[PDB]
Amino acid sequence: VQLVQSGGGLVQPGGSLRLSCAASGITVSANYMNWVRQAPGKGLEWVSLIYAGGSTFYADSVKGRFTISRHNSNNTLYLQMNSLRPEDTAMYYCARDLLEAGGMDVWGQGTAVTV
Amino acid sequence: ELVLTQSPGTLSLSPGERATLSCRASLSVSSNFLAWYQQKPGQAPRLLVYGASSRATDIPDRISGSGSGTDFTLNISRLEPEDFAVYYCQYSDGSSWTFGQGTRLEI
Amino acid sequence: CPFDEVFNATRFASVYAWNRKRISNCVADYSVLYNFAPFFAFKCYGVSPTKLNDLCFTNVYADSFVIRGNEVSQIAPGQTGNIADYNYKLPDDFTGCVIAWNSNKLDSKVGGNYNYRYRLFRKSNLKPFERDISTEIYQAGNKPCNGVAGVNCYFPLQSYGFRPTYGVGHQPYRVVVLSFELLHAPATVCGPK
Repeated sequence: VQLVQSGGGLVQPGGSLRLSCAASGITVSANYMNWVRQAPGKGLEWVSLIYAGGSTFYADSVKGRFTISRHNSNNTLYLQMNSLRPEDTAMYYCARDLLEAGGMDVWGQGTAVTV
Repeated sequence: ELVLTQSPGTLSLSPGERATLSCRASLSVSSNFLAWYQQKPGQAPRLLVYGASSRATDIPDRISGSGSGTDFTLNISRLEPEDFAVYYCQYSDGSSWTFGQGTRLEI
Repeated sequence: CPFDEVFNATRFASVYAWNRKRISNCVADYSVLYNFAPFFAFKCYGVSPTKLNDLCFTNVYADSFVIRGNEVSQIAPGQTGNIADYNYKLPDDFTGCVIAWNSNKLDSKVGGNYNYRYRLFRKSNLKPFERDISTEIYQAGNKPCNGVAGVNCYFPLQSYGFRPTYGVGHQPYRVVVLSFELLHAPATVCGPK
């Protein structure tokens, strides 16, 4: 229905930036949520995905160095970075991509990595 | 395990004209797991079709979603100045979830 | 214990509401188990397949599905996926032998098949070896889905679709999962000789 997000910034390389995605009218505790990346001047690709149950999925390029957690008190979505590399400078969207739909996407923040 | 090639990479449509956009999987995949959706420059992507045979909400249903076998074609009947944006097609099997490369649309 | 009804049958259940037949207290014969054409997979996760003919077991259970080709690898004991986590989960301490079929001319009509279904939506994971018959509507949001689908509602059962010319994957693999659980009360044979 309506999902917002915030929590970006500029991060030194190898430092971890905590990413967030709140929601409104959508319970993230049981849904098909996934993240997508827009590197500048490039197309989209996977980031990660969390099932309604406690099963996650990762792209093989970004396997590891990642986590996805959904809080139960607040209906938000969280992913925490780890050991960041400077090819991850991109724009991150949290999504409600069902397998029989595309859901509602998000304004998204800009995560940049520079020295 | 797949690549999703979209041809052509650019298309020079004139306003008020029909548009045909097709993205072909590497294998003879099923139709019940691929979706096309818009992307405005700098904004959030918007859903267009699901399963390549239906429409989505808040859409005038003037976009034709078809495709059988390997060549999955999107047919656009009428177009407006607000609808010039790039198009991505996503395949989501459940074990392989490869993406596509967008096609820029302009006059 | 013929093992001739889970195999060579004209009826095969979907991933949800999967069939399950007990093979209790009869004369087993695993030498006939091999010759039903080269299987796509005959992985034996517990006992050795060559020693399984003459070893001592207990009550066994023979499951029966149809399963899409690219998701037959989610029958290993701990995997994540729609088939692995929502419809048919296997225990981590498995002792069975999953066997595929690679059927493409017997479970796929020319115009497609819609009586072969699988559940896509569930609000929680599945305990291993659990039948999951259900019809009622899923609710993905802050709105009750009383008796009608609708935005923020989906019918939690999707048809597979099995048309010819779909490839090695995307084709209905009949899957039998012969579990060999031991209950310390042996009834089947322990080596025909």
